[PDB]
Amino acid sequence: LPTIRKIAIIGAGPSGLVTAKALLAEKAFDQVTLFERRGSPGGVWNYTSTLSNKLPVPSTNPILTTEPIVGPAALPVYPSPLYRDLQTNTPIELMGYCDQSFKPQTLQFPHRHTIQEYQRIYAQPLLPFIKLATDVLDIEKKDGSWVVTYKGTKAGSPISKDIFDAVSICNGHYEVPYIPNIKGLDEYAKAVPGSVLHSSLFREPELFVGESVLVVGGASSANDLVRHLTPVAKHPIYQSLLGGGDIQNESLQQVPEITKFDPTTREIYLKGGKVLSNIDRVIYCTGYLYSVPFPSLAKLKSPETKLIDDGSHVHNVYQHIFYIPDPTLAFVGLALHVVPFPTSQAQAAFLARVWSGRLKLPSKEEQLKWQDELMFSLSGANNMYHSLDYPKDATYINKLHDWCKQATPVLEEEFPSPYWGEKERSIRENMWSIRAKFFGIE
Amino acid sequence: LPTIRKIAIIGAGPSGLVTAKALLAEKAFDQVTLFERRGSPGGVWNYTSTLSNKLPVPSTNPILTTEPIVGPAALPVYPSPLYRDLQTNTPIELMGYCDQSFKPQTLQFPHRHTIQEYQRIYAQPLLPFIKLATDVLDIEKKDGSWVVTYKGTKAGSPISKDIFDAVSICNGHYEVPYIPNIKGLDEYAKAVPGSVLHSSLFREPELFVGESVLVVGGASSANDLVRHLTPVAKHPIYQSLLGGGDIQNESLQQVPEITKFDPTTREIYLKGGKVLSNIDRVIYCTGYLYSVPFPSLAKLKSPETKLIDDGSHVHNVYQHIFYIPDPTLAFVGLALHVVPFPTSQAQAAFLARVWSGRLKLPSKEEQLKWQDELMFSLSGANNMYHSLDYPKDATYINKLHDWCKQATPVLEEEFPSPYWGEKERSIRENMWSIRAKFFGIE
Ligand SMILES: Cc1cc2nc3c(=O)[nH]c(=O)nc-3n(C[C@H](O)[C@H](O)[C@H](O)COP(=O)(O)OP(=O)(O)OC[C@H]3O[C@@H](n4cnc5c(N)ncnc54)[C@H](O)[C@@H]3O)c2cc1C
Ligand SMILES: Cc1cc2nc3c(=O)[nH]c(=O)nc-3n(C[C@H](O)[C@H](O)[C@H](O)COP(=O)(O)OP(=O)(O)OC[C@H]3O[C@@H](n4cnc5c(N)ncnc54)[C@H](O)[C@@H]3O)c2cc1C
Repeated sequence: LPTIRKIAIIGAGPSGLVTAKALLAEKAFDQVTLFERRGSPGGVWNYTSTLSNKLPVPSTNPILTTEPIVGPAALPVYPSPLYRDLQTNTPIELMGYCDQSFKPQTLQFPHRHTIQEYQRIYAQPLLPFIKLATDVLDIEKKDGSWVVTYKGTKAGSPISKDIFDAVSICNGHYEVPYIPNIKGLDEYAKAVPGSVLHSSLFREPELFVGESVLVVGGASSANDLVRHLTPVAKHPIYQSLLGGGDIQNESLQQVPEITKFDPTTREIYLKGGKVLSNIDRVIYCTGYLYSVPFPSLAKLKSPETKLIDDGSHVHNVYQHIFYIPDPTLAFVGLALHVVPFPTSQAQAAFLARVWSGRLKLPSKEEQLKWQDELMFSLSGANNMYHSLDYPKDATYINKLHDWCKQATPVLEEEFPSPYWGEKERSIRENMWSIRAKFFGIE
Repeated sequence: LPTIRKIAIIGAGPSGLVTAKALLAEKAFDQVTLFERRGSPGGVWNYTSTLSNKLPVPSTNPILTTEPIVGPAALPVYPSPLYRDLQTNTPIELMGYCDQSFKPQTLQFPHRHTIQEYQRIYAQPLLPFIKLATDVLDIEKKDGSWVVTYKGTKAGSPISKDIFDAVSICNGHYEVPYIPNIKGLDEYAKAVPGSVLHSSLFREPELFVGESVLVVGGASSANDLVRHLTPVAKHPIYQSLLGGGDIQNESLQQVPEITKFDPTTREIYLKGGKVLSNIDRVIYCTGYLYSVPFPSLAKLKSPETKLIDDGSHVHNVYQHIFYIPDPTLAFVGLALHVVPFPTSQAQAAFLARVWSGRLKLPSKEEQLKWQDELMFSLSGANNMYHSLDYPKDATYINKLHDWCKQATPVLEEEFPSPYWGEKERSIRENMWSIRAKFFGIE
């Protein structure tokens, strides 16, 4: 319904917040409303000593409903995966929006305190636009608009409904855990309640002192955990790498992928015949699954209409933003292997100018071609669908920056579009080396 | 045992941490060990979405054992009373240690994020000196030293014991809630599980939207809550002031003290015959009780030996620091109505020079006189025992600063002693006005 006036935003985290600012800066919408289940904005940057009550083991269903921790004396809490001693893996010269910088004397890879404070400051002017402690239950096109059903968080809230011209989903993709279904893991897990964990549960390393641990995974998250646990867990720390690894020291023993979990002997069978025993904790650092837990959108199975299948990615989203069949439904924040704030802002700026009619999306056929060419380059590896590892992210954010400049008419105040010059791209290229040196590792 | 070499510190919060630095700066002790039940230092500045599991209602026993939240997947969590949107009520020009300042561009009354980050930085060099996730169970003089019994926090830790020459208690006094035993409060509370709260449980104001609330108390904490709840709770907000109050608007109705709680009609009887009904939440902002939960010290009841009686204060502590009968037992952080970090540091510097023999405490008789004169000035109001409201705190911190200068010999590196000049004292005198104007209130 082209002339958009009432927009709904699902999520008040970094993505939803920059989406609101970009949208409001268009001066063309009469209503920009944000919905957030948490009592406060900032998404995951809301550190919680509280852990999830029940970790699905295994977890392969991207529809899984996030169950908050409730009590009679508190507001429902939605645990965040951030741990206590966490520090960014993204430099201050790159992370964060281009129109709000970090106070001087900030560490290059600061503690989450700094980023949580960052979000707080960024979100403040938007509090009157957000409906806090409110869970969006479903989203569907009814008649000529989108009907978003939502129940206020808090025991006894009544289910409510409101129509919108457009809807922007910024619900994040690090909530529903991904733990591959191995042989005998379910049983092994239920046998000893805290024996199997997922990165989303980690908080304080002191829990693992003296314990013999097995970290499964080889991505950044798993390597971080191996380092964090090195000074407390019993030596050596075991790590399961799909293809195995080269590190076999006294403190780190990389081993190949897992074959089976023997519940009766509690032995862990690794490919190649190697067997592990007396493992106090097994920690799955195998990431998450994308999720669109809204019945009206989840039922869509059709190749041309579906959004979610296995949770490896969100399908049918041109440029990772607009739902091809109906571009009044868009997503911001889907990007993988990027610098979240700048990339989400890049998408927001573009999204804003497209929904206010100051920019035109190419034909539906060409959008589908973009998708076709992308799928082909993935070679069956759909979980790389949204991945924009450098230089893809740089090219991408600069591509959106140049499409925005073409917006018309030119507003007196133009919501900024980030752009990565030669100096920025360089830092992004050696980002992990800059990080490694900063923390003295690798 | 004068020549002190091995010192134990109970608590790794602001008080315990500055105590460690001061102690280690004396270069006279062979062992300075800190004990902390939490997995990390910083005391209350460890924000926790987690609330206490069972709020005693009423609460009048200062011996009450703090029960952490346990689970099989996490380290035991000791909930802190800090709420989500909290900002200091102490200016950056005054709070914080004199040898570590706030980064530039910090708000004068910053968010807890800033202070939590502050503590993190301050505590880092002390991590190797702290025994984390370890609860001290008891403290007693055995033979010629102090035997501190402690059990590692974490299911299945074995009870351990270690002897020390001196022990410094910095366990804080904002844990054990104080809720006066009124007529029919226990029953009224147990009838509807979340009907009665204490400030230590507050976290997110959105919980109280639409609810009719009664804040009981008139101190700073209660006024803060009244303001925080004004934009969400049903109007008006009720506040119970011991002597009643002058504000009776549409949003705030101050009423006199509570007489009885009628459990069958759930009506709240206020002195003067006024009666309240349909009160969804009653929130006690009546502070805390001091606590010395160590059997060997709690059993002491004697006028000349006792430490705790009703929890209104810690008795027999000269200058609020040294246990008169045995000055090898000291307390830091007991001060009330002060600026915590500077005041605790002031005491630490003094404590350090007294335990290393570079300063001499006056006779036992004179110490007891100091106490006698203090008790007399309190006029039965023992809960004002440690209160050093300006200008007492200024005079006090400057008094300790001048006694420290007299230490001998002069060390190459002297642990700083804070001093409040004319400029500092002025800010401390109008502290609440400076705060009121900063937040635009009063
Ligand atoms: C362990 C960890 C470490 C990280 N470290 C970094 C780092 O160093 N640097 C970096 O750049 N990024 C880091 N990230 C990435 C992080 O995702 C981003 O910084 C940031 O979270 C971007 O968030 P967003 O708004 O897209 O999503 P964030 O209930 O995920 O999320 C969304 C918000 O929408 C809400 N929401 C979702 N669905 C609903 C619904 N149906 N109803 C109501 N509310 C809903 C959520 O509860 C939340 O408040 C890390 C993340 C993790 C988990
Ligand atoms: C709601 C609130 C707001 C505040 N706002 C401010 C403010 O704006 N400015 C300000 O200056 N102050 C403020 N304060 C005051 C605050 O007390 C101080 O900033 C700071 O906490 C000083 O702490 P400490 O080390 O003396 O105690 P903090 O388990 O209290 O405490 C002690 C530490 O010792 C540990 N411990 C105690 N007993 C044991 C044991 N037996 N075994 C093991 N560990 C033990 C504790 O668990 C903790 O980690 C506020 C406090 C509250 C509760």
